[PDB]
Amino acid sequence: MKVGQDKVVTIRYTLQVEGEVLDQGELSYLHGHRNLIPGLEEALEGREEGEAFQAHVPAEKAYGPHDPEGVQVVPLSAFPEDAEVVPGAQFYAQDMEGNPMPLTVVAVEGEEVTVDFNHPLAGKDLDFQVEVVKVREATPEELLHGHAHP
Amino acid sequence: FIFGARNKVHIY
Ligand SMILES: [Cl-]
Ligand SMILES: [Cl-]
Ligand code: NA
Repeated sequence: MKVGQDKVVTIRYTLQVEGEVLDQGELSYLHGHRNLIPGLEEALEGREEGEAFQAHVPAEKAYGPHDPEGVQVVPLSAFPEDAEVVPGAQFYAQDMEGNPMPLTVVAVEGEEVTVDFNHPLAGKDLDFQVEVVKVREATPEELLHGHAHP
Repeated sequence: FIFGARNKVHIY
């Protein structure tokens, strides 16, 4: 059976970004319901059960481009005093209205900290090695929920 | 944000 709309597909995968492995594992998903990033589902569309392949997914079809407006300067005094504020450090944050805005520290210059509110994979292309383990039809309940059962 | 980040973010 081929991967297509409304099929429940099991894959094994490895994810690399710029030659470094970030994740690997096995999962099942209902295809065609935005359950995985769009470029990965595009790469899976039409594959036969058993097929192994490579997929280079551009940033636009993964976590999106890097928005320059996500890079902002905040005061050092805003950070918790017991924290290490150094390049690469990640922190949970919110705006004044309580909207989540997690950040990564880019640089510290005196009492000014440059941070980045973009997702860490924004602007990055993703490289996948994938094996299609199994393809089957969805149950009516899976179709109703739009997700493969756990 | 343009000029407002320095006043408008709480960090936890
Ligand atoms: Cl995904
Ligand atoms: Cl800075
Ligand atoms: Na799914």
